[PDB]
Amino acid sequence: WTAPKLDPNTPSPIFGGSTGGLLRKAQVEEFYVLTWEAKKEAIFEMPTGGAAIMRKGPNLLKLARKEQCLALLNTFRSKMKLDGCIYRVFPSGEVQYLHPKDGVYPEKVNKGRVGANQNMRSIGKNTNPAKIKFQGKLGPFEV
Amino acid sequence: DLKFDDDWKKSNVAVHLASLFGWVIPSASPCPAFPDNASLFKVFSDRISENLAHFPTGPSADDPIWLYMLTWHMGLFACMMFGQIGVQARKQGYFG
Amino acid sequence: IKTVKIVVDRDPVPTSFEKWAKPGHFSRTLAKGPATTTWVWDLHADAHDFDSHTTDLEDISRKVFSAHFGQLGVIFIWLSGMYFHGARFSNYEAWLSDPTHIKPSAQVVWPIVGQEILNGDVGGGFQGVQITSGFFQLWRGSGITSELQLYSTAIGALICAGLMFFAGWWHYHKAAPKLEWFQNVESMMNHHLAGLLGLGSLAWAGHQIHIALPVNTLLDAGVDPKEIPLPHEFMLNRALMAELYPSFAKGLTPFFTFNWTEYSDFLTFRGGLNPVTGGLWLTDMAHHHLAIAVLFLVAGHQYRTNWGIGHSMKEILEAHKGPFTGEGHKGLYEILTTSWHAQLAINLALMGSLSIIVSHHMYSMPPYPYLATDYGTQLSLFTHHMWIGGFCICGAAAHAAIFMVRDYDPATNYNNVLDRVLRHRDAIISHLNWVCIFLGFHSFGLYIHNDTMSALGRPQDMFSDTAIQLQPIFAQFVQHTHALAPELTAPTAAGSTSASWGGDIVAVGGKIAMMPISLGTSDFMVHHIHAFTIHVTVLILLKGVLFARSSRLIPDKANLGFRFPCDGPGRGGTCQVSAWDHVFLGLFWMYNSISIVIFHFSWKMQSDVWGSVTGNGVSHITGGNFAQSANTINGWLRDFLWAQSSQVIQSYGSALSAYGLIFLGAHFIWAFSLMFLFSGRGYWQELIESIVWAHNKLKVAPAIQPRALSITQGRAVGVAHYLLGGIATTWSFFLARIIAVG
Amino acid sequence: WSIGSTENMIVCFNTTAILGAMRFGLMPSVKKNFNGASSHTAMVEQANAKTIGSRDPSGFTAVDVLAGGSLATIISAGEILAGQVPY
Amino acid sequence: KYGDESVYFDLSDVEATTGSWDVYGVDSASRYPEQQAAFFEAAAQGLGRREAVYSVLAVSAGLLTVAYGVKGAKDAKLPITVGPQQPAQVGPRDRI
Amino acid sequence: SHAVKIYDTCIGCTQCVRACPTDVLEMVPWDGCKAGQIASAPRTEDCVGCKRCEAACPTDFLSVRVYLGSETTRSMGLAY
Amino acid sequence: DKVQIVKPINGDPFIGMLETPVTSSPDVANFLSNLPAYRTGVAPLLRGVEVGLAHGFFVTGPFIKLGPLRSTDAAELAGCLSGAGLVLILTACLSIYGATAFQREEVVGLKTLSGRTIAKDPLQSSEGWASFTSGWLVGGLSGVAWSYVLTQVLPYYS
Ligand code: CLA
Ligand code: CLA
Ligand code: CLA
Ligand code: CLA
Ligand code: CLA
Ligand SMILES: CC1=C(/C=C/C(C)=C/C=C/C(C)=C/C=C/C=C(C)/C=C/C=C(C)/C=C/C2=C(C)CCCC2(C)C)C(C)(C)CCC1
Ligand SMILES: CC1=C(C/C=C(\C)CCC[C@H](C)CCC[C@H](C)CCCC(C)C)C(=O)c2ccccc2C1=O
Ligand code: SF4
Ligand code: SF4
Repeated sequence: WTAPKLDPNTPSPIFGGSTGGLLRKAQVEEFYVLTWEAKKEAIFEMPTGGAAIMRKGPNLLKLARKEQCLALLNTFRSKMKLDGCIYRVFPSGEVQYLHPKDGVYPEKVNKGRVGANQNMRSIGKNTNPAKIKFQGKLGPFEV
Repeated sequence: DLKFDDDWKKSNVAVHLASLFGWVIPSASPCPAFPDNASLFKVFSDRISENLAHFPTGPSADDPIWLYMLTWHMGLFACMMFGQIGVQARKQGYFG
Repeated sequence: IKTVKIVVDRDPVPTSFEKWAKPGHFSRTLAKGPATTTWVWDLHADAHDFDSHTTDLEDISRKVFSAHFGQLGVIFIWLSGMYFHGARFSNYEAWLSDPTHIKPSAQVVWPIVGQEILNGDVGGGFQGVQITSGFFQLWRGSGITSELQLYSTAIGALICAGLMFFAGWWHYHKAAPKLEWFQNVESMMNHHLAGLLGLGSLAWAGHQIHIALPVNTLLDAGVDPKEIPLPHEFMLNRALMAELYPSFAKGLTPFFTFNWTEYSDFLTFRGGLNPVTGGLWLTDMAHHHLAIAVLFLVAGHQYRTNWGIGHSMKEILEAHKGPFTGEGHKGLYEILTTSWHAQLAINLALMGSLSIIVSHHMYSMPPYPYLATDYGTQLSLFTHHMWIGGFCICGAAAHAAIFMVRDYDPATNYNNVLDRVLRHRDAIISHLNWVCIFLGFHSFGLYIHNDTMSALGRPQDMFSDTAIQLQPIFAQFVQHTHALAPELTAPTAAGSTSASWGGDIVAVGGKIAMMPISLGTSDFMVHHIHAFTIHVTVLILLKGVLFARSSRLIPDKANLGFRFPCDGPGRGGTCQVSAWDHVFLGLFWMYNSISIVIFHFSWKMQSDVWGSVTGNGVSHITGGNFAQSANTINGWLRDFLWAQSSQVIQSYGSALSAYGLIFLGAHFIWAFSLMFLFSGRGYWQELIESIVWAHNKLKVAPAIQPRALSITQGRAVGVAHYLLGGIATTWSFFLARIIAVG
Repeated sequence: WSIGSTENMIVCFNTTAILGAMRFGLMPSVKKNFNGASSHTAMVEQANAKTIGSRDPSGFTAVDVLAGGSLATIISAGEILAGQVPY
Repeated sequence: KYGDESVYFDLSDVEATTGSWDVYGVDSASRYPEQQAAFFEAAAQGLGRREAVYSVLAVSAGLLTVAYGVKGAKDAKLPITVGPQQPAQVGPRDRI
Repeated sequence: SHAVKIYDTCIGCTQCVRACPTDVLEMVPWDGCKAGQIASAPRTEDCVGCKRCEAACPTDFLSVRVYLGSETTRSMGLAY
Repeated sequence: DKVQIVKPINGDPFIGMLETPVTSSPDVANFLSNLPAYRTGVAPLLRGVEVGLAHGFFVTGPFIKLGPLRSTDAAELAGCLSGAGLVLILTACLSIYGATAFQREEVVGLKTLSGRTIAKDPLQSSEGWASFTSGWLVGGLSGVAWSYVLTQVLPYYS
């Protein structure tokens, strides 16, 4: 995984339209793009609602939330055993490689990942909130 | 394509005339249920004339114009809707 | 084009008690054993969840069929009980001679703890619990004149229940049909129209003509039930039957020569009510059932089964498509031939609507002798069938959601009529929600504005009939057209379908069998309330069904299941997202709506229909206060709840003391439901932890670990007790009120 | 009612006409109807009911006879009972 | 390109990708008569500023409430402004 | 956004990671457990707070914990 | 040949909208596009003028015919003063909306369904909404006064 995969203009799945697609948030704030390689043409379920047909080869799909993209990708991986990546696209026009964020699915341990938000202690060894009183602390968990 | 078709109505003058007159004529035919073998259109027009003499005063709640209006307009609109459906379906491949 | 035939696997499962000895055999997680007390509730919750037990649809279909056999055996037991009680524990023979003054009663209590007071003075030299099921009126309309006939049919019903159980055992353990047997829907419709409804209606028309019609004619003439000739003496002796109705002297010759006009004396189209009994003309009901039989017999030859004539329902579904609906109804045949839950949703919806229509049509057109005059049974039947209808509709929504989560396949529904609904569910739900808000605002302000104006001393600014006329002009128009139907649009009818439309109030023995019902502004307001409450219940249920698989909040909701508590406190909080929870709230609103429908019915009938004519106009039960008081919430609180509660709260020391005790108890159960509803599992689990500590202190710790109810189960218990308490409160109130006032 | 009466002649004419119609492919029958057809003007032979058992050279069946007789009796009832209604 | 077959993503055409479409808006510069426009420009000459509107509405609130409490309520013949003009009634326990 | 913390009782069963619907959690090499891997929460900004990780964590008491904090658009799970 | 009417918004099936005979019909589109709110090239003040006139004209009627003084001879004057008061309240609502709503950049542009890039509506700005509010106030008060005039003038009014 030398570099993240770039985002081309690949064909989108066949869909008749729905009212569950992108709202104004895509225009003002952000929206997410899911791209996957399909082994064969098949009918999948849109996370917004309705049924769509994915095209053989690469597909591109823009969705409102990362959760929708990841739910659909997890469906593709667990049922159809496909591979896919997610991008975040801002209104300024800069995309952002999101899934898996390493080139390796997070459930598989991969070298080079650095532990973030790890407390090297058990849950009961957290101090009491009275000891961190009047301190800029989120809670006992962040000390 | 996936663009909306501005001719969704497919408004056909022949459909409009066929539906309107092919309900009016059967509804203007003799009906032995009505008095003097009068037609539904006949009694409806009679009630319209009687109530149009008193133009501002609306028809009384008990006046037969309401039942005639409903039972005529249903058949009319049925002819309009089914005529459009049948014409546009025959034009398309729904039948042959 | 598969041939319709009988297919069976011989001896598919042995008959043995080994599974009875082992609870939870049907599952895999429940089969291993109880680790925690949640296991009991899980066992009972999935006892009848056949889809979650076995993957194959054949075994599920067999289980459903034999379970239906068991239910029908249970229903036959219940009927056998009712007929047996009407024979050895009732005053049906006394009530036959004086139906207007003797209260029907078919339950007598044992004199143990002072409960003998519940054996009320129902008349006929008899004491017992007055019944409101209308069974006495049904038996009189069926021509039963002796307790031996009731006993005979009770024993028949018990035999039939045994046969129903034996049929279920046979069709699960001996002759279970294959899956291709159950999927013959064409044949099903052909038989269930021509043979279930068609031949059933024909059989009942024959009974009515040959047994009920002569016996009830003699009863109408004043003949003593103990002097009436027996039914076989009418069915077989044609001279005896022809003496009452001279057309029987012509035999079946007019029938088979299409000279059916000669049968006009016993096959009539009179319309209205029998002035002596206050029920529908039995000649009218016989002619009705005959025509219904013929119509269903003809309609049961629609579908092709084994000979080329007929319809294929797949083809007639798929051929119905259009420019707005894509592929149309394509794929629905697969939905409804490979999913029991889809069929169950449709059938429950239609059953519930039907029970509602049944209640409406029976109060308005009393089909039984001395039914309308007995106000208590009429109110009870209306309220009962309303509640059954609302429950069945809620279940229809639930099973629609269950199908949508479990048995819905996007591959077989690509651009059909269902997938497009799923593709604009946002528009549907937003418009329905808008409608719901609109309806509520307008209707409630119609009541709240009136409350405010009355309290401010401004009756001229109220929405009453006097001040602002919100007249239901359309309903009044329909009433007018129906009262004038026997003259122009139903010329052969000798009278209107019901006396509720207008004219010629029907009175039997002083009390009014049926009275034309008026519709003023209060009727407008309450009907728009009804529509509001219906539309909100539909909003909840349809939102649950449409958002059963996904939403903008939770996209991966289909794999969470039909019945899950939440997805977590994230996304701001994802409580009650499952379609099951929508049925929970849906059930709640259903209850709320029915509570208003039956209140409107009770008040309107007591005020404007029910009463007693004394030669000086009508003396209604409540004096016609509905039209001027039912436009305010205060009016319902005072003139309906507070005023009519005097019977139930002052029922102590009389036979209605049981109704008073149930009134209090149902109040308690409703408040007790509020515990389960307003609380959450975490608190109760911690309280259980403290109690478990107390038990462990004394070495009383159970092997099955105590657990708080699951969140879904907590909601289930809350809604169940809420519905029980609310409905039983209304039941005790209605029955005590209407029995005491009479 | 008698042989040659109006009602007898109506029903006999109805059953003769209906049976002839579905014997010669003028009405939908067991072996030829609109099941799996194309348009309103053309019926098609039904392979499922093809050769279902007959000794009539056009393949007319007993179920064809029963269906035509039932429909003819239905129509004869409708026509005869017109004019018998009281009004 | 956004216009390609089955392509609805374009970092150059961000507006079409995100759906920010003017559905019914029209950019025609003039629709009203010019002098009518001038009159209504002059009628709202000082009010085009938001804080001027704030001052207008504060003053209007004060004047309307003062006039209502002084003259408006009485002019409308409100029952509250009209006196009770009836004999009084005594509560139970002879408590006036 | 919310706060997700991983504690050293983690056995590296990956169930928290597989349960996450927003890809907040990932497995990293670690010598502390037998399996040789601990979870981590780099993309904490995407945590909606659904607590599926806590539901899927077998260790008693939980090795992954989600503490609801400041609510953003992503945390609120809004498509608008 | 098997025409489908309902289509996705502008042919994109991944946006939360569908084009139907209620949304994209030519008559509906022409009616809505000709309404003052959708005349983005026109000055916001004059669009607010027409808006205020139409709205203040009709809104008076409910107060005339259903207000507390509907029975009295002063029914019309009461209803028109109620309408003017409501116009003032709506002017306050408009002023506060204009102060608060347009605080963000909104970097994304706007295009027509044909794909023509067009400038943003001047109405959709703080000062533009202020001018629109002023036009609303003038139009609403003129419309309320006109409703009063017509109730006092129109021959078949009752
Ligand atoms: C003339 C034919 C006929 C008749 C009367 C019925 C009647 C009935 N069927 Mg249907 N059924 C038929 C043909 C028929 N079926 C065919 C051909 C098939 C195969 C395609 C099915 C498949 C089918 C299924 C899958 C189910 C039913 C069910 C039912 C029952 C519904 C409950 C109800 O309405 O209670 C009406 C109650 C009565 C009329 C009381 C008497 C009850 C007995 C059982 C009626 C006898 C009917 C039987 C066909 C004749 C005896 C045959 C037997 C000796 C072999 C009802 C009894 C459901 C049910 O409840 O299962 C038990 C159900 O799940 N049926
Ligand atoms: C299902 C409903 C039903 C039933 C069962 C009956 C039954 C009857 N009707 Mg009624 N009827 C009905 C509906 C019904 N009706 C309706 C809807 C109408 C309105 C049009 C009428 C109008 C009507 C009139 C006007 C008359 C009747 C009459 C009769 C009787 C004459 C039967 C007869 O000889 O015909 C022929 C029947 C048969 C040929 C069948 C008998 C076959 C047996 C059972 C075969 C058994 C053989 C067995 C294999 C071996 C034998 C030995 C074994 C026992 C050991 C009979 C009791 C007549 C009568 O006397 O009434 C008082 C009469 O005049 N009906
Ligand atoms: C034809 C009718 C019909 C049929 C065949 C079914 C069948 C089924 N339903 Mg449906 N349902 C129905 C009607 C029906 N239901 C109605 C009317 C409603 C609205 C209330 C529902 C609401 C509903 C929900 C919400 C759910 C089901 C579920 C199920 C399944 C499991 C049921 C089970 O094992 O629970 C066994 C039965 C119980 C645990 C109920 C116990 C009794 C309750 C508390 C009520 C007792 C009230 C009583 C009359 C009052 C007196 C009590 C007294 C002793 C004090 C099964 C497929 C469940 C499922 O998973 O579907 C797949 C599910 O979640 N149904
Ligand atoms: C009396 C109690 C009450 C009230 C007023 C409401 C009101 C509402 N519920 Mg709730 N609900 C309740 C109890 C209640 N519910 C209970 C106990 C349950 C069981 C859990 C539910 C379950 C529930 C669900 C599951 C749903 C609702 C829905 C609704 C809405 C239906 C639309 C409607 O009524 O029109 C509008 C609102 C009213 C008419 C409410 C009364 C307001 C009056 C008329 C005052 C009007 C304005 C007034 C003058 C105030 C302005 C001045 C003020 C600032 C001083 C509404 C917000 C549905 C919804 O939101 O979709 C539409 C829905 O889906 N509710
Ligand atoms: C929604 C229910 C409802 C309704 C219908 C009414 C109706 C009314 N109230 Mg009551 N009121 C209600 C709720 C309601 N009230 C509630 C909940 C309270 C709180 C306790 C009050 C308290 C109250 C008081 C204290 C008083 C009234 C008064 C009045 C009257 C005048 C109100 C007024 O000036 O409206 C002004 C109305 C409007 C500005 C607009 C109304 C809406 C329009 C017509 C909608 C049209 C939309 C249209 C169809 C869309 C077309 C689109 C198309 C162009 C494309 C009127 C009869 C007054 C009175 O005495 O009169 C009898 C009075 O003094 N009301
Ligand atoms: C030519 C020929 C011949 C002859 C033939 C014939 C002549 C036949 C006939 C046939 C027939 C002739 C048949 C019939 C049938 C019938 C039927 C099948 C009937 C039915 C009925 C029904 C079903 C009814 C119903 C009803 C009733 C009961 C009442 C009510 C109404 C109604 C109507 C609905 C021969 C063989 C020699 C040889 C060859 C050639
Ligand atoms: C009261 C309550 C509980 C606590 C209820 C406990 C766990 C169970 C109810 C008690 C039953 C009766 C225990 C079963 C008793 C055994 C069957 C023992 C035999 C009975 C002898 C005493 C005769 C919840 O767990 C709960 C959960 C979610 C929302 C609301 C609530 C809630 O309101
Ligand atoms: S956190 Fe719980 S689940 Fe995630 S890895 Fe460590 S142990 Fe397995
Ligand atoms: S809370 Fe929901 S999102 Fe945040 S980590 Fe646990 S699972 Fe992933």
